[PDB]
Amino acid sequence: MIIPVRCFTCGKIVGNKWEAYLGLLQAEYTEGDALDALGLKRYCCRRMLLAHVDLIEKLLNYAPLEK
Amino acid sequence: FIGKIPIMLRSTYCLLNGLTDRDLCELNECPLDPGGYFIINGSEKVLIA
Amino acid sequence: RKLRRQMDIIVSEVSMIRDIREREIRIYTDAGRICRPLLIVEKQKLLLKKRHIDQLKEREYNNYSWQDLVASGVVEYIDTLEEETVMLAMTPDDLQEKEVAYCSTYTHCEIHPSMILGVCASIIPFPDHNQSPRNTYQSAMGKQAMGVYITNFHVRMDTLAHVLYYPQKPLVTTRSMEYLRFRELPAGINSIVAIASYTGYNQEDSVIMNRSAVDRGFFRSVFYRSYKEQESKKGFDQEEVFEKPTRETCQGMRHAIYDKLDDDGLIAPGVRVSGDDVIIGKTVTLPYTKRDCSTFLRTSETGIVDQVMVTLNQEGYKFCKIRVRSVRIPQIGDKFASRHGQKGTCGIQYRQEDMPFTCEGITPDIIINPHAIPSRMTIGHLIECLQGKVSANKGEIGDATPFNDAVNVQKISNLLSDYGYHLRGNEVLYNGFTGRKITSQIFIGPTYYQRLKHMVDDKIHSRARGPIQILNRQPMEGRSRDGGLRFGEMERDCQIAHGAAQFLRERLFEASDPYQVHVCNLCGIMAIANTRTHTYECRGCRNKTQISLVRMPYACKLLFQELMSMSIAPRMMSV
Amino acid sequence: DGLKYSLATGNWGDQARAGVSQVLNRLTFASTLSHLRRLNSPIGRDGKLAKPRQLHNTLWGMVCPAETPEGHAVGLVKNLALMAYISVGSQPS
Amino acid sequence: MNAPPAFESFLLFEGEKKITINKDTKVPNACLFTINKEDHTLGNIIKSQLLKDPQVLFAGYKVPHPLEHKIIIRVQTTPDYSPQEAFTNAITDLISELSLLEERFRVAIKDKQEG
Amino acid sequence: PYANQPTVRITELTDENVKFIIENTDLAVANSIRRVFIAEVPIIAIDWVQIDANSSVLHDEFIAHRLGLIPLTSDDIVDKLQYSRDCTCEEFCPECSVEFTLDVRCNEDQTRHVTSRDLISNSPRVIPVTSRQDDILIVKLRKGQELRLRAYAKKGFGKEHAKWNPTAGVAFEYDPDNALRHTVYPKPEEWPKSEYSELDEDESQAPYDPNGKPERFYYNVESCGSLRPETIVLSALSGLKKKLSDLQTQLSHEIQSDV
Amino acid sequence: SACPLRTIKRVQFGVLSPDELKRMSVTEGGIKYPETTEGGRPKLGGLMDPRQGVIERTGRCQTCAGNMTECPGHFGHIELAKPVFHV
Amino acid sequence: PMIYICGECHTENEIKSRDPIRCRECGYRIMYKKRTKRLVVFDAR
Amino acid sequence: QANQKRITTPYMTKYERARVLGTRALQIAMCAPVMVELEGETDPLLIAMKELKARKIPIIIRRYLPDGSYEDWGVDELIISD
Amino acid sequence: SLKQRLKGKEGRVRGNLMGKRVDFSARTVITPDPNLSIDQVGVPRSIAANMTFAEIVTPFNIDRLQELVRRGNSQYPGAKYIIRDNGDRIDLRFHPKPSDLHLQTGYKVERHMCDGDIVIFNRQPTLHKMSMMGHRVRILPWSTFRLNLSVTTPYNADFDGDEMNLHLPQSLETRAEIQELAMVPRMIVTPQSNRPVMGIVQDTLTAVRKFTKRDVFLERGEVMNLLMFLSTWDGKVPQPAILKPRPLWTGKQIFSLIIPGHINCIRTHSTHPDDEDSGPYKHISPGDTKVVVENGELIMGILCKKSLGTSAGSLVHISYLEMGHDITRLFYSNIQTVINNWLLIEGHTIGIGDSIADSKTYQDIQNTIKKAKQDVIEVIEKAHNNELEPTPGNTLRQTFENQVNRILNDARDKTGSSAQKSLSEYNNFKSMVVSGAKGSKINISQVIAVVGQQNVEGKRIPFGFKHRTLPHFIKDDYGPESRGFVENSYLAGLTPTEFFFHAMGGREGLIDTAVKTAETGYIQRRLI
Amino acid sequence: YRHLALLCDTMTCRGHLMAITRHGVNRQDTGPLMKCSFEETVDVLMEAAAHGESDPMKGVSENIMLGQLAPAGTGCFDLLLDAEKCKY
RNA sequence: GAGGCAGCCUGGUGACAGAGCCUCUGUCUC
Ligand SMILES: [Mg+2]
Ligand SMILES: [Zn+2]
Ligand SMILES: [Zn+2]
Ligand SMILES: [Zn+2]
Ligand SMILES: [Zn+2]
Repeated sequence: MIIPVRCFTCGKIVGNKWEAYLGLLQAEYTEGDALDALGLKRYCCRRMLLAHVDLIEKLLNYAPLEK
Repeated sequence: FIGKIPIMLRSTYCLLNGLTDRDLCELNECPLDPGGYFIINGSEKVLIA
Repeated sequence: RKLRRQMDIIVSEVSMIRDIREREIRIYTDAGRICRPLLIVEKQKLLLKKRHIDQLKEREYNNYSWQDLVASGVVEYIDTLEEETVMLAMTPDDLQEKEVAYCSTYTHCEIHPSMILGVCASIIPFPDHNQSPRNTYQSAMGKQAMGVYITNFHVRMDTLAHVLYYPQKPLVTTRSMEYLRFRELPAGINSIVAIASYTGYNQEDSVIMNRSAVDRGFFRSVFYRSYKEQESKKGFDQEEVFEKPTRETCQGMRHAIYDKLDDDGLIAPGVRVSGDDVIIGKTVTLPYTKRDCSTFLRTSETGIVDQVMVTLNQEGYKFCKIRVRSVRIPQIGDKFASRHGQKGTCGIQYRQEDMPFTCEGITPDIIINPHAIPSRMTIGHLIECLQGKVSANKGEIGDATPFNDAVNVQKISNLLSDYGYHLRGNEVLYNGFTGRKITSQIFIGPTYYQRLKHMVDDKIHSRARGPIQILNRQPMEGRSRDGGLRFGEMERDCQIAHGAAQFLRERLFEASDPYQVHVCNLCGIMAIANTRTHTYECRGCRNKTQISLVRMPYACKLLFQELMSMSIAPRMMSV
Repeated sequence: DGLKYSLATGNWGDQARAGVSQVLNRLTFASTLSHLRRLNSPIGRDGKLAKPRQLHNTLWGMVCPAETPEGHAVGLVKNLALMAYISVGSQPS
Repeated sequence: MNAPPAFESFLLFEGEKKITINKDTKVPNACLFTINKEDHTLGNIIKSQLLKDPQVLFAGYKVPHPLEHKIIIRVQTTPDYSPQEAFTNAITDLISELSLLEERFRVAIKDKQEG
Repeated sequence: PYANQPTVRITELTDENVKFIIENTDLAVANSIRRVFIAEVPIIAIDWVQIDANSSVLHDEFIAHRLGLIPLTSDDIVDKLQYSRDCTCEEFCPECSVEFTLDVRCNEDQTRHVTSRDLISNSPRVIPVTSRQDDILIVKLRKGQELRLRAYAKKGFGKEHAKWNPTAGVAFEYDPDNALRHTVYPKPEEWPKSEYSELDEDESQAPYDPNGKPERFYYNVESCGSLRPETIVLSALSGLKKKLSDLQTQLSHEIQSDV
Repeated sequence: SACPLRTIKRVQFGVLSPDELKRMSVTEGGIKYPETTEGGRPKLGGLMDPRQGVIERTGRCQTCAGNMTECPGHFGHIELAKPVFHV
Repeated sequence: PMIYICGECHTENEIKSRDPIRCRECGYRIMYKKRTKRLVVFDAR
Repeated sequence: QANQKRITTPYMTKYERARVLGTRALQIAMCAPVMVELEGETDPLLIAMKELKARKIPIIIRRYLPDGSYEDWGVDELIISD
Repeated sequence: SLKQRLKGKEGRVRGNLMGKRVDFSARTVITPDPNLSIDQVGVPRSIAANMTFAEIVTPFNIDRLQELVRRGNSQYPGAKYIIRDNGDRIDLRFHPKPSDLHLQTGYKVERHMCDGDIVIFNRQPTLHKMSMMGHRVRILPWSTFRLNLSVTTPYNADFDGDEMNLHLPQSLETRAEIQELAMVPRMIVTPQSNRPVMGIVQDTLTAVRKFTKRDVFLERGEVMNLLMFLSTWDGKVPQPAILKPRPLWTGKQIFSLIIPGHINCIRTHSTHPDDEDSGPYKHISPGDTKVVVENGELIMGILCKKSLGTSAGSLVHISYLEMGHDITRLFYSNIQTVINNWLLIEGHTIGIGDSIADSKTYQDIQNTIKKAKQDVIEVIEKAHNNELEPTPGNTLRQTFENQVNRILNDARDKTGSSAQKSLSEYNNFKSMVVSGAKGSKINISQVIAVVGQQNVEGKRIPFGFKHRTLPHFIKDDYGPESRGFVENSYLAGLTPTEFFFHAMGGREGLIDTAVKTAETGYIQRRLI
Repeated sequence: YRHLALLCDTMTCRGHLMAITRHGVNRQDTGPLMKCSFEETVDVLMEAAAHGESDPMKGVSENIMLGQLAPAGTGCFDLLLDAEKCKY
């Protein structure tokens, strides 16, 4: 659904890097440079953003029960 | 009137046919759900070839 | 052939077969033939030219599509017995001029050889590097992996659904996984897997998991249980109603809790429910003044009511569904899989302190035994951990499509070297308990794992004089009924060979269906016995004075009465 | 009710061959996609003849070689190759 | 359902002794220490510190099972030196090392902040 | 027969990490030190949640799970809070908990990101690390969706739950050129040299030292933010000293009963 | 119970004599009615005869204090108007 | 009475014992049970 | 048969050992007298094994021959393998 | 009908008399625990609280049973019922008044299953009497059953989600049978073949082989770690094999403390060469490939499956014969707990490094295949020229097919032995093939060298198309590529045709598994 | 070999090829209760009824069905209280 | 689309769905 707060392996916060990561990709960075610019050095953290799927962008198409 | 035929979802006779992704989300349908099955008494049913 | 390629008179789905030795030409317009598209080859050249790819690139806004490729006469549908008559190149490499000529008269070309695989076999990386039984085991295990199953899962009141908190797309992906929409709806997580013999809890096919990853939500999921219920009017003067029951009106009232119900006789969502809590109060009028039909939350669960919805069914009676959710934090005994038939239960969980760590401080998420690899020869599992370590460092998702001559384990090793890792993926680990280096350098990499539908708290069961069947008076059947386990024929066969005759009469009698009958001494048929009058009789003999008591299984008394109903006289003689 | 009953039960006749019309599997999206592409041979599961269960050469490119169930169903229940198309028929006129 | 509460890894229940001392009858001047609610963190440093004492003939630790949180430490010493004294000494030596290491880290901090 | 006398160098120091070297200590002590960095340094993290409304696409314990993982600034008051086991009050009080609040409704026509910036606290000492560096996304709300909840943070350590582990990583290394042969390379020429390697390009290992033991331990303690990275290390040394002096007291009481 | 406990040392098979069926049966006039119930309660000589066993989960039977569990059930008979082959 | 929310127009309407379920203002036939008001406490774990 | 011309072996079989201990344990639980000086034991099945190894269990084993005859052997008369 | 109630399976006799559902039984998934004795089982604390044993009240135990009554069913240590002399049972689940907590001699208290209760433990299909053995209960956290890994060998169990049935005996008289007849230690040796049914296996066996090399030297602190796990140890540290310049013990020297009593045994290690017993060094074995145990002490030789496996006359067989069950229980338990704790120092792994060979070896493999394929072309040229003549009693086609099968069986085994000779002594496939813990020399050949010929019903892949194997080949092509010779390793990866032919061969194994699993109880029933 | 032998003995001790088929068993001298547990449960008992056959209750399946100690292993002997040795 | 037995029977457990007024079907697990 939504980006994990922590990297599962080591406890590094990545829940504040997802919107920045997409912004860096909008700036035509590679995923490599974008992960570097965010300070994701360990591959255990790089796999958190590189492999996340933001399905919450699909759950928010459906209108809520209460308007 | 002679009877009812159960209709295969997203077939050309379905109400979901030809809708775009924006429309299906209004119906609370999934745009990625493939259809190709029937609903009988609320159960989804597949005709295995 | 010309007319079918032009689509003029002959629909492209018509198949046409000359059988040159038989001097038969056959044509089939019949339905239900299976066929597949193949590229046409003429004079040792593909008819597909570079211009077709350019037009197909513009498909985002240009009208050109697959239809125009078929209509151009560039691809052909060919069926299972026109294939008897074609020569297929496997790739346009086969068309090249070669020093030794195998065939010079190809007629068609395979599009991509990997399109022989199906759905669940195309989520497998490097399947050309696996023993084929293991590709089959995944194609069955893939269907059991949790993920997100459909996007509109919040409105659906499906009786069972499992949705994973944090599914990821694989770091290592077959190109066909695009068309499966596995990126959009993934069913697994990339996990740091150490192939190491650690404390031994990953022996056989068990697996060790990082407890600190599990605390951070690794493979955490929620389980949705949906209960339907239906009101009715029956005949002229019986009704069911949803209502709050009460012990001054309803016969069947339990000592359990009804105060979670509202005045409509339903719970409301957000309430915390446990086994034997009433989730719907339902009553039926009794000719006490009502019987109780209330539904109970299915035992051994604990959860919270996620949704309650109320409607009219096909007949216009009040009709209701309740959905309950509970979260399933993975335990030992939960079953996991690797996309390569490496199924296995979690054997123990070690906190981040105790897991073996690299110089960088990386612990693994999962440790699997190396003994799972040599006999099974899942070499595709090893190459994924290598390609995934290159991909997580390069910041890429790695092309694991089968039959891809452009990729090699040597080439992946070279690329891994450039990031400052040993080219074969080994890494020096340190023991978490003592800090000493481990003498072997463990193979570590990121590998896509799956959590399967099978969980121990679904399966844990015990029996101790629970409910009893009506006819046999033996224990009920199955976990859902609090049923007893079947001590079968082969079990008694062993207890005979063990000579455990007293256990065998315990387990197979006094711990199942103990009973007593009185029996006439003069004929072996059951006597009437008024235990509280102290009087006994054999109608049949007028014996009133010499009658035995006989312990026997209830299913054995039942047999003898069921034999007597066929007029057989199984006379039990005590003497 | 005649069309509805066999779709509701799977019994393909007037109350027959069972096991048409399974419930659509909704465990995971790959399950659903596989279920809608499954094929079944009606041969009885109790016989021990292997020949109908073997992977024939003509399944190449038509039916998935890797995917088949465990147990007594082995090799009879099958699944389509991703580009396999089943004809729908025309009149020969 | 059967999950052990996580605080039960380090909180004693009412009437658990933190330590228990039993003489090992197999061999002389040997003793067995049972440490409740501790793990490899506290076992391995006390073993290592005991192994430095030249009057300690045997020191070792195990956790009997990973799912229940206790250590057993076995200590054997020369005669005229009890394993109770060897164990109490090893603790005071570790307290001295850790306070001395702490003071030197505080200094190195200031030297790195203010320079 | 007595204590080692260890020495320290600090080679890097930031808000994010420390690199330091300890020399002349046991591998056993060097390891138990990195163990305490992970799991027995206490911090404050959210442990109790009551949700008063939730209309988002995440269920109530999905949001409460994420609240637990948000790193709270702990540096100053963790030493002053009791553990909730110790305080004599019924339920909570300011002696043992920090009260949090979060009310958000999406009335605007476009997706409101709910974040750690929206968590609001009874005191200034305790704010989310990203406010003390973009904020951690709690949930995304659609128009008309809502989330309001009350929470409490409590003192604990990473043995209880990984939310109380203060470190984003702990490097640990010794003998960076393999002089002790505590690992054995089947082809030593194929291994990248450590950061701390002291070899030329062509020599692949230090020659064997039969006399040696582990003597020089290289650390890199990275904080998640709840503690400054050097105050993690000082809390570990003070805590591990406290653990041993708890033993020594209870051991002395038992000797005064064996005897 | 008053009776002596015994093991079963032999089983003798055979056929029930039709006179022994008459002697054994508690349905002293045979079954006569297809119906189960009189005025809702069970019909004697019908297919729920209260001498033929305990009917209800807390009831009794007319022939012995049957306690539902303790009563083995008792045999009845239908007198066939004409002999018929046993298949 | 209870208050249920229409599945089609998201409005509340009050509804009551033996009253058929239909939605005023749009005629739709599926209702949702609102959400509870008593407190439930979560560990943030 | 008398205590003479016994043809069965003097060893107590594992099956006899199993049932003798099971029976005597049940007797001790039913507050039978104990034929040995117990030493802090309280489990009747451990007391039974102590009485067996002492040869003190007051039981006679009746061994049926397939001709229908039988031999009586006191438990003290039988050799124990274990 | 009445007959249909009786007809057979699920009918009264077979379905409810020759086998039936039973009270006091439990089922759950099994998981490993190397910290258990072979005679122990780890039981979920919920299961132990749900299942009770009726214990008779006596002056020896009434003081204890009063407490378990006074705790009652909400505690785990407690009881579910009291049974009076009348058989009237007080249910303790719902708080009874003090009149109903009274206890007197001859009452039965349904106390909960405790540590040290005896249970039968079973896995279906129950193919032999070793598939039901007595275990002693240890209560553990979590919901799975735990069994020691040696005990997985009798049951044919593995931890990929298998489930097992616990049966709790309900009287002292049948408690004693299981103890005296059926306990795991009494089951170590099977009458089927007088072999032992339990061996050492998996990690412990690969570590046993590695631990017992001459190279394995242990320092004082490591030895004092391993000796902490010996339950049998006497407390005397042995004098080290090397005293100067540094005290070092050897793996053999600590294993000699695991071996019980004064066992005398001789074996060979799996790599022992043929010459070594005939030339010089009949003793003082160069490779340490000859095992000799004397007086309970391992003097020389590498231990492996030939020595601690389930075969006859193994070191663990002779332990049972010379020492009995009570001591051989401890032998299995000690081998695992010390040598699994040593593997915390060695570790073990397999990776991509172990499945790769030198560029020398790959050229030897490729040149072998290139000749073999050209030889098959020569045999075809003979057949097509009508120069081939039949073998006696055989068809010409049978002659041709045997000759082609000859050439390609040579190639598979020539490349396979080339690959195995190419393996460095560090290789981790070799470390399992040589210990015998898993895998085999053909697996190494397939992973490293050549997967080989794929067979359908014992023949080269059939012409399922008209005179050809697939649409890709021309007709009448009998060559190795055409008919299913997979000339690539799993590391090299299969070509598309090879991948399909390898699925055709793999399917036959899946069919035969289903057929043979469809029969497991059939013959055994008729025989019994 | 002592298991291979015991099968070959049992298959031949009655003087003919005792095939272990339904009628190959149902020509044994075994009682009606044991025969009904194999292959033809009711038909076996019809012929037992029509011919007035008897079962001596001396097989294992026989005593199992009636819930009595089987004539096997721990059951194949009997125990008597040594009321004289109870003196000591 | 296969046996075998005198129309029926095709090896042990297991867990869930669907259909019907407990019985039947299908899928799945070792
Ligand atoms: Mg298994
Ligand atoms: Zn990380
Ligand atoms: Zn009579
Ligand atoms: Zn009666
Ligand atoms: Zn509405």
